[PDB]
Amino acid sequence: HYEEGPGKNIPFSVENKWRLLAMMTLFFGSGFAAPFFIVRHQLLKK
Amino acid sequence: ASGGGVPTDEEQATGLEREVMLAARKGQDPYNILAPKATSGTKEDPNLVPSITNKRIVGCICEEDNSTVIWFWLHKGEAQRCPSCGTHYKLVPHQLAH
Amino acid sequence: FENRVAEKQKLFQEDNGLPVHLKGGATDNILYRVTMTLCLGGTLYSLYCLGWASFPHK
Amino acid sequence: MAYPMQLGFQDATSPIMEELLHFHDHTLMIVFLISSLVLYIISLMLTTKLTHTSTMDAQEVETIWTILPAIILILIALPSLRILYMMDEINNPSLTVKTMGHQWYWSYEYTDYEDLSFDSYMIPTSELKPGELRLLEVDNRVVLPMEMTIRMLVSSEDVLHSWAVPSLGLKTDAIPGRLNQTTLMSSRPGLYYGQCSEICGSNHSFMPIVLELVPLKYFEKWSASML
Amino acid sequence: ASAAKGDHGGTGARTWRFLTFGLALPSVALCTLNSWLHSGHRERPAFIPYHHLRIRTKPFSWGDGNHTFFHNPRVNPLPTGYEK
Amino acid sequence: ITAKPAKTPTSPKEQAIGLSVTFLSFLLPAGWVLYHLDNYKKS
Amino acid sequence: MFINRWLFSTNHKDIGTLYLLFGAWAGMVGTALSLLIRAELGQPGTLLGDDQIYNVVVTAHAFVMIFFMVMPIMIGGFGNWLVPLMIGAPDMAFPRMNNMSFWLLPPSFLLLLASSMVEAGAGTGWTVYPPLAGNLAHAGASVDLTIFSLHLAGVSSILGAINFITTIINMKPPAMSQYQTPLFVWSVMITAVLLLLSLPVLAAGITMLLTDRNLNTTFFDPAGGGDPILYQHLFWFFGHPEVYILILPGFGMISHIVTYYSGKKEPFGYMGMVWAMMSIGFLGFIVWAHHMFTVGMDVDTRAYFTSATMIIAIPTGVKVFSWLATLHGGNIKWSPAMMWALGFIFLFTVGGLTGIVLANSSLDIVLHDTYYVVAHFHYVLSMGAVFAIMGGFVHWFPLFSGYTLNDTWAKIHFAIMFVGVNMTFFPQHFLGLSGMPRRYSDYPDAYTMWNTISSMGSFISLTAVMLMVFIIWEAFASKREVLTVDLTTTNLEWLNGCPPPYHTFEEPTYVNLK
Amino acid sequence: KIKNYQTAPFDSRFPNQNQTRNCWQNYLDFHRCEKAMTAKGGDVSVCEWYRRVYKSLCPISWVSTWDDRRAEGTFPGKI
Amino acid sequence: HQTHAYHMVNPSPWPLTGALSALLMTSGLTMWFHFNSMTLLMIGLTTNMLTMYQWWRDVIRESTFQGHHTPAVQKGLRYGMILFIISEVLFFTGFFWAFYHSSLAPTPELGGCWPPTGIHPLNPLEVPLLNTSVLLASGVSITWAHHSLMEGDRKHMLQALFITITLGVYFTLLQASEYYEAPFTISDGVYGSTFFVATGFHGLHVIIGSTFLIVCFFRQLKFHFTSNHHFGFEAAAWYWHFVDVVWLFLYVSIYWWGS
Ligand SMILES: CCCCCCCCCCCCCCCCCC(=O)OCC(COC(=O)CCCCCCCCCCCCCCCCC)OC(=O)CCCCCCCCCCCCCCCCC
Ligand SMILES: CCCCCCCCCCCCCCCCCC(=O)OCC(COC(=O)CCCCCCCCCCCCCCCCC)OC(=O)CCCCCCCCCCCCCCCCC
Ligand code: HEA
Ligand code: HEA
Ligand SMILES: CCCCC/C=C\C/C=C\C/C=C\C/C=C\CCCC(=O)O[C@H](COC(=O)CCCCCCCCCCCCCCCCC)COP(=O)(O)OCCN
Ligand SMILES: CCCCC/C=C\C/C=C\C/C=C\C/C=C\CCCC(=O)O[C@H](COC(=O)CCCCCCCCCCCCCCCCC)COP(=O)(O)OCCN
Ligand SMILES: CCCCC/C=C/C/C=C\CCCCCCCC(=O)O[C@H](COC(=O)CCCCCCCCCCCCCCC)COP(=O)(O)OCC[N+](C)(C)C
Ligand SMILES: CCCCCC/C=C\CCCCCCCCCC(=O)O[C@H](COC(=O)CCCCCCCCCCCCCCC)COP(=O)(O)OC[C@@H](O)CO
Ligand SMILES: CCCCCC/C=C\CCCCCCCCCC(=O)O[C@H](COC(=O)CCCCCCCCCCCCCCC)COP(=O)(O)OC[C@@H](O)CO
Ligand SMILES: CCCCCC/C=C\CCCCCCCCCC(=O)O[C@H](COC(=O)CCCCCCCCCCCCCCC)COP(=O)(O)OC[C@@H](O)CO
Ligand SMILES: CCCCCCCCCCOC1OC(CO)[C@@H](O[C@H]2OC(CO)[C@@H](O)[C@H](O)[C@@H]2O)[C@@H](O)[C@H]1O
Ligand SMILES: C[C@H](CCC(=O)O)[C@H]1CC[C@H]2[C@@H]3[C@H](O)C[C@@H]4C[C@H](O)CC[C@]4(C)[C@H]3C[C@H](O)[C@]12C
Ligand code: CUA
Ligand SMILES: [Cu+2]
Ligand SMILES: [Mg+2]
Ligand code: NA
Ligand SMILES: [Zn+2]
Repeated sequence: HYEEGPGKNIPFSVENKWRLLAMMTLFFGSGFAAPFFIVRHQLLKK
Repeated sequence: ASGGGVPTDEEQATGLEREVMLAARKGQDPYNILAPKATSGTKEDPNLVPSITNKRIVGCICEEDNSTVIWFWLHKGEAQRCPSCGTHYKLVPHQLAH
Repeated sequence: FENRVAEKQKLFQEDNGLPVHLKGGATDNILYRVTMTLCLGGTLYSLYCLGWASFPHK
Repeated sequence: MAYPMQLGFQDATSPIMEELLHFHDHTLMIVFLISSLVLYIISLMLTTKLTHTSTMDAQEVETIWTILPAIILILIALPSLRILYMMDEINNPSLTVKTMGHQWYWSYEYTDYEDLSFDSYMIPTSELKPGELRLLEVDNRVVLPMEMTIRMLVSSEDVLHSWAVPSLGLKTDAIPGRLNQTTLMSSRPGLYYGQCSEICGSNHSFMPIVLELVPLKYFEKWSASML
Repeated sequence: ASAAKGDHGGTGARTWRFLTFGLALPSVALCTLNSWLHSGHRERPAFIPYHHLRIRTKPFSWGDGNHTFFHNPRVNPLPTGYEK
Repeated sequence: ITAKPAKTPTSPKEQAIGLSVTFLSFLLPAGWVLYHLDNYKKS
Repeated sequence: MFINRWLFSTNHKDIGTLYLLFGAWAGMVGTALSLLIRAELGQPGTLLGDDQIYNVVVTAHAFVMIFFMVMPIMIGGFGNWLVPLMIGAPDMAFPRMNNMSFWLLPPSFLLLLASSMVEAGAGTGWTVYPPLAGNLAHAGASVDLTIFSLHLAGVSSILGAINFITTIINMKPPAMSQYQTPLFVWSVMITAVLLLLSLPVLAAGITMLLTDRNLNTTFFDPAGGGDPILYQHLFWFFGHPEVYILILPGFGMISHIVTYYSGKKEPFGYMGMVWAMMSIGFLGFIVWAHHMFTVGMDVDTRAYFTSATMIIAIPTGVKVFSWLATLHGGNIKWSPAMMWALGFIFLFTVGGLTGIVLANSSLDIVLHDTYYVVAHFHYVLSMGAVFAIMGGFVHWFPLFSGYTLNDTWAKIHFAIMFVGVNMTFFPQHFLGLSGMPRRYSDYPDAYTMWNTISSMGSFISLTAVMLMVFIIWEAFASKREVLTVDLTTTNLEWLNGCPPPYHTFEEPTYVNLK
Repeated sequence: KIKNYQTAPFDSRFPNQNQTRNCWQNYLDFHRCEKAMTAKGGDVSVCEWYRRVYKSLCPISWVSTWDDRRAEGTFPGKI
Repeated sequence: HQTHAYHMVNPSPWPLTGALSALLMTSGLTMWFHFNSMTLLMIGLTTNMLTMYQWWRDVIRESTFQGHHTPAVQKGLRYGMILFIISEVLFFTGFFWAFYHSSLAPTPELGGCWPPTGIHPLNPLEVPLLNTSVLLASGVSITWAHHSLMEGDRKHMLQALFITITLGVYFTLLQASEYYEAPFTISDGVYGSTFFVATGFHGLHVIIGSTFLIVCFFRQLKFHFTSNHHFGFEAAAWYWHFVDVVWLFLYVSIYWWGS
């Protein structure tokens, strides 16, 4: 069966807080950055 | 105008469907399909709560029509009382599948 | 025709730990792999198309 | 037009717009009262160490907080509907002017007697004359006679647009294939501004409306000269 | 309503088969008779290039982009009129 | 609610690092695009 | 094992978790788009120098916040996690179909991002009105990709609604009547009913737009005898129920939070709360044309929609006053969640009241398509929904994860956000009354002050969002495991521990019929 | 004669905001009258009122498009 | 071990393959409508058929073969199907609204009349009437099929179900012929728009309904259904009645009143 309990019922690991910081940073950061880059994409097409 | 060839539940039901069907025939409710009827809930006449383990969550509707349900774990051992109305409940553990 | 439901019930209730989508046998595995390959490949192809359509061809 | 740091509505240019100002004052009072009362009660419930956590009976206070709101709604609805129907009253205009929305300008047609029509484009910021308003000035204004009931017919020749003049309390969507009617009546002479009020693409922010209200005599000579 | 028949003392398989063969299918047979009688190709009307018809705001994603999906040369004219 | 002490405490120094990294992950990319806006507009 | 668990899930908790993750990510996308909006309006002139891009940004912002952030979080996240637990059910009725409701969202989101990448994007407004959205004014794939994104999100929500309604109706303990289920469960069921009835109408309407754009139909094209106003009717017939769909689960969570932190065993006037939500749901289907007061409607029709719309204030008032009556006499626990709930009550009331101002067609002629409308919905919808989501998130985070947040940091986050949203939106009332149109990339000079302040407030909220991410990180980084939770006798979802095991209620609860 | 027209008066048959039919009706009436008059041998000046009303209400592009269609034989209305 | 009667489903790949096939079909339609290619669409349609096949195959395995459909599970499936049908009714409602909006206030472009100038409607007394008797009749035969199953009569269940399906196929063939014979097209203004899109979606539903009945036919041949447990057949029948009622409204509205 699957692991259960705190830190085990999630699709990401919280074993190391710094690797976690990196993960959360890429996750939330990629979401927040996308519109800026889409605008940039549209400005550079013409 | 008429004939047969269609199986019946008695001949073809299987798995859990068959279990519920055969148990219902003996008047039993191992899969909790029915709402149990309350006893007087006194110390001498507590509500008997079946369980296959040593604790079961009980939900007490203190008075008829109450919209608030009082929930608590009932453990094996001495009868416990509803935190709200004090009616008694006692766990009666194990079995189900022979 | 004859009723072979009981045979199928035995096959699908066999204690082999297989999930229902694979419990029928080797064919289930093939069909699943075909399905998932077409889905994943088609998705990669769609991303490719998006990349292509994202830019002007004047 | 709006001025710097404006809080409320533009001053009323027509009697209907004045009517709306008084109705908004009435409604806003109610909005202030109810929101302040709610804030107050939140603070009242949160500022005492006294408690009562047992079951509380509801079918009594629910009457009050059901009947009161109902009365307040009728107190808002009455003057609201009076104005709605008042706007709708038959008024019989002295003039009919049509306006067609286009992808990025308005055209006007005064075809009661002569076949007068022209385009009205926003004056680019680079071409504004000293003292003129950025994004609001047009090359050709909608000259109209003051103190007269005018029928405005609105439509479009492409996408949706919306013809608006806040000071007069007007906003009528410009829909292709449809001819929407509204009546205009200015109590004073002057210049009255509005802006396209339905997203129509790239230059939705740049196709304003400017009405120039003058005495009938000047309106007639202007029509003549515009043929 | 109640129809004009009767039974109702017990609606079972026999009753529904009776309705299938005694009412339903005979109705289908009659309508099939009436239809495959009133058919016969109607003389197609003169072509008039009305602007509210034969709409083309974007070519169709098939054929030459000017023919509807179930185009029938006999009765469906193109924006320029009937075909050869 | 009651809970037990942190199994892996995050000191003030560690929190300053997490907070800074977090703020930077949002601000840098957006800042970069916005800074180069004129470079995109006409190019 | 990872793929089996996270890609092939049939578990309500794991699926609710995927939804919360998806919604949080979408919230980041939606926030960035909103900052781009406010940056363009931060000072007079043009920033992007491309108004079609600005329009595409406004459009995407709305779709993302509504379809990818709010609905997924409230219904897919909190709904999947809490509904089965609150009724003692082993899972949802259709646990496998439930997984597809989730998996349809990433593709739907990809289609939305694709529409903004190809051609010049769909700069239509989230209402997607033709002819602007037609194949002449918006030629190319963009609008078609937007329509398809909505189709996928629509199927996801319709199947989800069927699942929730069936689960809530069919899977309660034998002895529990519908009048013994918690208010959140009621809020989700009513929301599901609105979704079931309204989304198919939107699907019909956008399918008609799709055929007008690609199959030469003319449902909304006057040249073929069509009517652009028909689309508006079909859209708003779905649109108004949708705004209530966005707030109902919020009302549900607010009822639990307020009851919980008031130290109460139950909300004041339970049946009145049930009645209020049902009435709001019902009335929400007969008021749609208040979004069309300037299209040229008959005066009697306008008088009817003005009246019907106002009536919704009565049932809504019963809820507001009941929340206050729940606080009355309570042993108030000033937790971060309670703060979000109190902020909700006040901010929602403000927005609701400006909605009542707008209900009056006479005034709406002047306020329609101006910033007064934008101010109205950012209070009821933006603050209302976001404050309910934050309150529920901080309140149930320990249940979902098994860890506690730092209460001080969470109170700081609330404070910043409260200042930010009010500085951003309150000035917009002034801009609206004075005539500034919505959907504008620039404005006449007189409007400069309020737009400047509004854009500054938008940065304050950005600071709150970044802090929120850090706070979540800190919780997961410190690992303070939960021990005890108060009031579990009237909050069943907490009774199986934090986090509850994969399979809960394998042995159902025992509830007497008496 | 009997004229002295300023603009099209209120018409109880078209009392609402959508005036499309009012314009259309008066355009049809003018051309139906004009046809009957030029046909049976009479004066088009009796059709004047309709001409004035439709001219006042109808967008130039509509009148123009309808005129073009009557000429082409594609006018969908009955005249 | 569980002591409730509900079904905990094994982790399944179908929800994902189904979602991806949705992406492929929508992407596919876009590629077809704009970048003149049917490659994505073809893959999408294929994975969609494969997903439905395997997903419903498994539901049969879980019920007929494993016995997971206890009365509580079957009760939920009943609610699920009723709710599904309700959402379909609302979908069609949008098309009827579109039809009535256009026909009740014909615009000047149509000649200010309905049907529009230049449109020559089909005679509702000809094939449209035949189609009506065909669906009404299949409603009678499927009811006979249902009673035969409940009464344990295999042969007559199969006979009645076969007749129902043949009638559904007859309707489809007749409709296809009507489509080809119609002098008006989908591009003929709002008349052709409302006609083809509404009857077109209905036709799709008739095909889906026929397919569902065919699935039941084969499951019956294989003895899956018992005289008392046969939800798949019941769902097929409810769906079939829905399709029948939608036709009656289309016939009355579009074909008869709209002519
Ligand atoms: C897009 C994803 C970014 C990629 C970054 C990941 C890098 C992996 C390297 C890889 C390095 C391997 C490390 C192994 C283990 C840990 C990392 C993990 O396994 O990797 C992946 C895991 C974990 O996710 C993470 O990685 C970190 C996330 C941390 C989240 C903290 C959330 C706190 C809030 C609380 C939420 C509720 C839970 C609380 C309660 C607790 C639960 C009960 O995700 C998932 O498998 C499921 C998530 C699915 C969907 C979410 C949003 C997607 C939107 C897509 C639409 C796109 C449209 C086109 C858009 C195209 C873009 C232009
Ligand atoms: C940041 C914005 C700065 C604005 C400064 C104004 C400049 C004054 C020049 C000083 C110049 C004075 C001379 C001007 C007179 C012209 C009168 C008129 O023709 O114009 C009429 C206009 C103008 O409005 C006014 O007649 C002034 C009202 C001002 C209300 C200010 C509330 C401030 C709260 C603090 C921050 C906001 C966020 C709180 C949220 C409040 C909820 C709405 O009316 C409106 O439609 C605006 C508001 C509309 C809708 C909101 C309804 C709910 C209010 C809730 C009250 C909560 C109280 C608790 C107390 C609140 C506790 C939080
Ligand atoms: C959470 C989402 C949500 C909710 C709940 C509401 C609730 C309401 N909305 Fe709002 N609304 C939107 C989201 C929402 N709205 C959106 C997104 C738009 C614009 C969409 C777009 O164009 O893009 C919009 C647009 C909008 C319009 C159109 C404006 C225009 O475009 O010109 C109107 C018209 O009447 C309106 C009215 C109302 C009313 C009367 C309520 C009522 O339900 C509010 C009732 C609540 C209260 C009144 C407060 C609590 C009550 C009391 C304390 C009791 C006492 C009160 C009284 C006696 C008055 N809304
Ligand atoms: C749910 C709906 C929602 C939300 C939250 C928001 C949030 C915001 N919106 Fe809104 N907006 C709309 C819906 C919403 N908006 C709609 C429907 C339109 C109309 C579009 C059109 O005209 O077509 C619009 C239009 C619109 C305009 C008008 C554009 C124009 O007319 O030109 C403006 C202008 O300032 C604006 C600003 C903002 C800002 C600054 C925020 C926010 O930054 C305010 C602060 C809120 C947040 C930062 C959200 C944080 C939430 C999360 C990150 C989730 C966290 C997740 C978990 C805890 C699980 N929005
Ligand atoms: C281009 C068209 C194509 C589309 C066709 C659509 C569906 C049709 C497909 C199959 C239908 C036909 C047969 C079905 C297959 C096997 C049938 C054999 C069973 C049988 O013989 O059934 C008999 C019924 O008669 C029967 O078929 C009788 C069946 C015939 C009924 C219709 C014929 C009409 C004849 C003229 C009468 C019309 C007059 C109208 C009067 C007014 C009505 C109210 C009853 O007998 P039994 O002894 O009680 O039964 C013992 C077990 N079978
Ligand atoms: C035989 C009776 C049964 C009808 C269906 C059978 C075959 C057609 C293929 C798919 C139909 C499925 C749904 C209907 C969608 C559009 C209307 C189709 C109805 C139809 O088939 O109409 C035909 C038009 O074909 C056209 O454009 C068809 C063009 C085909 C492209 C399909 C476009 C796909 C658009 C689908 C959008 C899907 C959105 C669904 C949303 C679901 C909810 C989320 C009519 O032909 P015609 O030549 O104009 O006139 C006849 C003159 N002799
Ligand atoms: C826009 C329009 C809306 C505006 C205003 C509406 C506000 C209403 C204002 C006042 C309401 C008056 C209700 C009167 C109830 C008396 C309170 C009381 O005292 O509460 C109980 C009554 O139960 C009960 O009604 C249950 C407890 C109290 C009942 C009512 C509680 C809620 C009151 C309102 C809460 C604040 C929210 C107001 C919203 C505006 C006490 O019970 P007993 O004395 O039997 O037992 C005590 C034992 N003895 C016998 C030894 C004394
Ligand atoms: C091209 C343009 C847009 C395209 C979008 C297409 C989107 C997805 C396409 C692929 C989906 C097909 C896959 C088959 C889905 C079967 C779902 C099903 O059959 O779900 C069932 C529940 O719904 C029930 O009953 C009753 C409900 C039956 C639901 C059938 C699903 C149809 C999906 C389309 C819905 C359209 C919405 C209609 C409104 C306009 C079974 O529930 P499970 O949890 O599985 O099992 C529970 C176990 O106890 C069973 O033993
Ligand atoms: C049933 C509930 C109780 C009834 C109470 C009343 C509320 C709705 C009534 C439903 C039927 C009303 C039909 C009345 C026809 C009169 C109006 C009419 O004639 O409207 C027409 C369109 O109606 C149309 O499509 C009307 C088409 C539908 C619009 C109403 C929306 C409801 C549809 C969804 C309902 C879901 C229920 C599920 C069904 C099983 C055309 O447009 P007008 O604006 O008229 O243009 C004329 C102008 O030129 C003059 O200025
Ligand atoms: C060229 C043709 C391709 C066209 C695409 C669509 C193709 C086919 C759609 C037809 C759907 C077939 C569904 C077959 C379902 C088989 C599984 C089944 O029927 O499963 C049954 C449960 O019902 C269940 O899940 C009920 C499940 C309900 C599913 C019905 C949903 C219809 C799907 C519509 C999708 C499109 C939406 C419209 C688009 C606008 C199993 O229980 P029982 O029958 O009681 O058996 C148990 C007994 O044996 C015990 O003794
Ligand atoms: C709405 C959300 C946005 C919030 C505002 C963003 C807050 C500030 C972000 C800082 O980010 C940056 O700062 C720069 C300037 O300080 C840049 O450097 C740039 O500028 C330089 C010097 O001025 C150079 O050293 C480099 O080449 C360079 O590209 C730029 O890349 C960027 O990452
Ligand atoms: C009768 C029903 C349920 C009562 C119960 O079974 O417990 C209750 C619940 C909510 C009540 C309604 C709400 O309290 C709101 C209204 C309050 C007014 O005092 C009377 C009518 C009013 C519309 C109420 C009528 C009726 O008493 C309702 C509808
Ligand atoms: Cu024209 Cu906006
Ligand atoms: Cu609304
Ligand atoms: Mg508008
Ligand atoms: Na700007
Ligand atoms: Zn009790």
